Amino acid sequence: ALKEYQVVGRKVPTEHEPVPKLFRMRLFAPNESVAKSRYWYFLKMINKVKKATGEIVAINEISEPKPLKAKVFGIWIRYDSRSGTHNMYKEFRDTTRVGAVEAMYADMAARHRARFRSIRILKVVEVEKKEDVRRNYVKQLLNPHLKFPLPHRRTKKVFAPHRPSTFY
Amino acid sequence: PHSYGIRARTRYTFQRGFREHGQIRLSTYLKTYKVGDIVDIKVNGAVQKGMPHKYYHGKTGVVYNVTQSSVGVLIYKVVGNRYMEKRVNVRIEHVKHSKCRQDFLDRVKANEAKRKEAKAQGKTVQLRRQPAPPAKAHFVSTENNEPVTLHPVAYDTTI
Amino acid sequence: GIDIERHHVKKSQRSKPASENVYLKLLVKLYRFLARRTDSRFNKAILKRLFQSKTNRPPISISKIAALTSRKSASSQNKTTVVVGTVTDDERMLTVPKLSIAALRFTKSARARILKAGGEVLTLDQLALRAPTGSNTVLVRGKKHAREAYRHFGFGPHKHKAPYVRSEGRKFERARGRRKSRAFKV
Amino acid sequence: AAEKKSARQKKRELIAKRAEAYEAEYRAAEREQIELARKARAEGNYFVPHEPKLIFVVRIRGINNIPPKARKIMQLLRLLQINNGIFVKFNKAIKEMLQVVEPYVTYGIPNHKTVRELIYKRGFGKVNKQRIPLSDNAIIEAALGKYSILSVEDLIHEIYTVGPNFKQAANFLWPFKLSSPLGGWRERKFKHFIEGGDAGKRDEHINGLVQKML
Amino acid sequence: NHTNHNQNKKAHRNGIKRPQKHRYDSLKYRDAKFRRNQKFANRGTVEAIRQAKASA
RNA sequence: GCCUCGUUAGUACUAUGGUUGGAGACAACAUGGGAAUCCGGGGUGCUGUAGGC
RNA sequence: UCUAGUGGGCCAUUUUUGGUAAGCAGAACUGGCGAUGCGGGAUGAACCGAACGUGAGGUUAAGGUGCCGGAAUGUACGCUCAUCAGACACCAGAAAAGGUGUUAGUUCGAACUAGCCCUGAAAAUGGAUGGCGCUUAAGCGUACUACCCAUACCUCACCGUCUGGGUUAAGAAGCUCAGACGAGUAGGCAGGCGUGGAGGUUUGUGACGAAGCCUUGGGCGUGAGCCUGGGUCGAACAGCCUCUAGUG
RNA sequence: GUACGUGAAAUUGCUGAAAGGGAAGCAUUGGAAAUCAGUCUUAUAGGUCAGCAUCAGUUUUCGGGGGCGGAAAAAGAAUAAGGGAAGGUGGCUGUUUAUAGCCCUUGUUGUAAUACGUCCACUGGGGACUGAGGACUGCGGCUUGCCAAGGAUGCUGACAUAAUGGU
Repeated sequence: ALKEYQVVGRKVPTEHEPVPKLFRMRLFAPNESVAKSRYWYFLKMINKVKKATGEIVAINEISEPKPLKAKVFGIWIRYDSRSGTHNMYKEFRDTTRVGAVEAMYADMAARHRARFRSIRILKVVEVEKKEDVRRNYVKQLLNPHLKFPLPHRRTKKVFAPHRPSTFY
Repeated sequence: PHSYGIRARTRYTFQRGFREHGQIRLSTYLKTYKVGDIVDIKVNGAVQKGMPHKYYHGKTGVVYNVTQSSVGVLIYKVVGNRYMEKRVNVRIEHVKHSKCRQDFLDRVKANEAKRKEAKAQGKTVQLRRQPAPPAKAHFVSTENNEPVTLHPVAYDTTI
Repeated sequence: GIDIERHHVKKSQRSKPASENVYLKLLVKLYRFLARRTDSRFNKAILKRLFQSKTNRPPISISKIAALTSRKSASSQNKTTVVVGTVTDDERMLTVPKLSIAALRFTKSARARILKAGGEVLTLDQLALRAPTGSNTVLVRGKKHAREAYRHFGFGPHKHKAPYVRSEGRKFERARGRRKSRAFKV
Repeated sequence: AAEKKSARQKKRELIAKRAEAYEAEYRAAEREQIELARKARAEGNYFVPHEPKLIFVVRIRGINNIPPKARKIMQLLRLLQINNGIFVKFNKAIKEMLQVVEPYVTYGIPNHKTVRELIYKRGFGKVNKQRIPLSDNAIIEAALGKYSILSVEDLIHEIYTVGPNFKQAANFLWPFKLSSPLGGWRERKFKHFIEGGDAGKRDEHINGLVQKML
Repeated sequence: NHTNHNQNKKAHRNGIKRPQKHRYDSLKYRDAKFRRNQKFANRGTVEAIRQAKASA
């Protein structure tokens, strides 16, 4: 349900800073309210600007330019754990940045038991060259002659009359 | 168990400020207090005469009596389920005027003034303070202020 | 549920007299109509004072009515005086002026003295015809706090109230707490 | 005989003209904001929309286990019951008052439909300390007539645009006794809205909530 | 023995009620020299008002 | 040495919240408040009345 | 203003003292229990949700939807194989260190860092994720819709209280309109029900059956209680206004 | 019938009825059996239970048309250009559209569409519960009468029954 949001904001004008700098972030959140909340969260930790003394100057939703093209996205994240000392880089093959990020969130939760609060996404980039891909499974999907059997066939009306064929 | 002396647990309240010990400033004795004046009680440890109780340190009240070297202050003290009027005779060394009442008096003077010119011009004047309004719509120019894109920083080991 | 401060806050009023006097019930009926069907704040007051109890309707006297009606600055001399209660006599006044008084009850001495002096005595229903809206009326009250109980109410340390003593005298609550020679004075 | 109806007919026409002006004001303001946003986008600058002055506050927690400070504040907001709504001005005093009761109320920016549907379906007036439904314009005549509020649509305009008489109009409006939301709340109702809960400020999503509770 | 848990709740049941504020306070608590002065000034002021009313 | 401004720092800490994480210790997050030393820049009295040169 | 009861408290959050520890002793703020049901936690005084007049309909909270059990043997992506796995806060308890377990990550084949599982791990009637059972889960992590239902919320009907507006044309102690609300121990107050005796009253009931008694009969009231049909019986008894008390 | 007025409850025997797999009793809801009354019978109007219609109040569930907004969606299609490499097609493991194509950039069709967000005092169905009040007053709409506008009526049938309801 995520949506990529470009949020631009700045601290309120003051006598010491008549022309405050504008900071912009591309961050993924279910809605605009959370997107602004995370945006102030990152600025509050870096540039010394609070939501009380700052303001959101622009909010925009970024849609995927080519959602009908299969791509590979490499994501750097700062995973937070029981020890909290972890940097992860992962690669996911998908057609949209939002889809790749959502797949990343599910993957981190499933494998390392990471929540939305623990994970923060450092950067999402598109890998265009096959040789740049370092993940074996992604390269296996990049095999020119990819082909595999259909897995998990599984196919109310209880009490079927004949034994299922569950095959080809 | 407790000891219930008058100056018990007043070690830090009645202590003189750091590098503020010694002779008391002389301007304290040259201020005139009249009945109805608002005063803040702040006990000075140097003058041990006319001291109020440690409850009245930091309390604000209205002067009801003026004496040769002291001032009668009316404080309302919470006693169970009611307010009790407490009349403390405190020497002027422990008393100072409340800047809030001054500021109110200057605001009253300004409000009466604004009313005078308003009636002279035949217009109505806005005299009541308003809480901070919500921010107005305004433009923000990006000329020579191009937004810089920020990304969260990776973890580093710096002790 | 609802967050309400107080529940079923009954008013401290009386909707009808505790008296069973049929004539008082008749006066209540008349003045309930007058208060309900007129904008006379006087009639509302008379209805309220008819509901009131005996201790809330203390006596008033001929002299006190004379004093309150013969003030210098006030020109309320000929106006009809209204009391919801009795009008006792004051024998200390040797000569009674001419007064027109309407009240619930008059003592025999007070009524005789008024009529002999040349005034008139009215009932509340009669004043409901002379001055139905209470125009040109001086509505007065007796000193409610003149009862013996108010000598004692609020008794305590340094309240200067009367104690409940079985006998006023020297051996009766005068020593410990009543003089500085015996410990302390309260 | 007919003088009263003649005056009443032109009174009704005046109400129509004022409501027509109010609708034009809403449309003009909405279009004006859109054009300003478009021109700022086209020229590369940023135009910030005005911060909401009107807020709609809905109580979400029951009447049990509440601290004394929050309990007093919701008493001052007249949110004495779960699923109760009020219109409120947004300023410095109010913002800090709502900050205290963040876990117990949810507030956001109401749009024109939210205000209008609330005042029509669930519009009740405080007439002689009684909760009288706004079934006729004469009821508002007798209560806010001296404030130049003559009709339900005038009352909506006062609430929506926050006119000089917002306090009297808001206090006249008995707090809205909304129903439970159709479709349910989120899974955990008593988190913050940012955390996937439903308390606290939810910006324009108070409209989606109000549509459910009506 | 001893606790303060319920006492604040018991205190606010009937509010923390303030004492009644009257226009004039007692000239007790005041300086005796000041108090007797104010008698004489008030006595003369009463006389002055009455004489002025009588002559006007 | 002292007095201010910035760095420290939205750091330390803290009010409210969760059927949050963790065996605990404790930690993160959501809505708010928000320091101190170190360090660096600037400064080394101002002023009232009465007079004298 | 007058007076009752109370003057044994206990639990939870956070802060904290004495203590090897404690379902330990002692405090501070707030909320609960005591005095309080109801939905959920299998069950439980204070946990979570929500506070309660009698009902109809709708919608929800906390919690849940394989069966017991109302509600998807739902959708998406993963992890896990356990020779006595795991299964939802409070909570019914576990550790350092480990693994030719496995899935991932970080850095120069190697060291690691992280999840799940296993080892560490060790009791006495037969036995407890609540039970059955469950393994591309009906386990664990995360997202997403649909659905289930509290006395909570919403509309409505009725009951009572309180509150406000009318009523000289209507046992005016009457009539009429409207809104809000409804937990309760100790305790308070109001209005009623029932018992014995007294004054008044009812052209009162009664040997053609009073009172009393029994009753798989009938009616009234929220209730205390009242009325009545049938049977049994044999000499007295009741309604209304008031008085009284050895009155339940 | 002196074991004597009335003759209660505990407890007991007989008869009839029903229930009973390691308690019983109790509350809610209905079945079954037993039992019973109101009601009607009458004076156009009225008894019991039903079905539909048109309304009103409350709510639920499917569908359609339209406006506005966003990068005035992103894409895409068709059609013109430039450039590019491949996980390399034809041509011979290697190359750059050929006997397959893809990607990047730009124009035209385009003021494209769809999705999403949002609003309509736009609209079409299906289901359920409810009918309080009782001459007239009002606010409205229509055109004086009418009306979905200050709370249900209309048209019918069955049974008049132990049917509904009570125990």
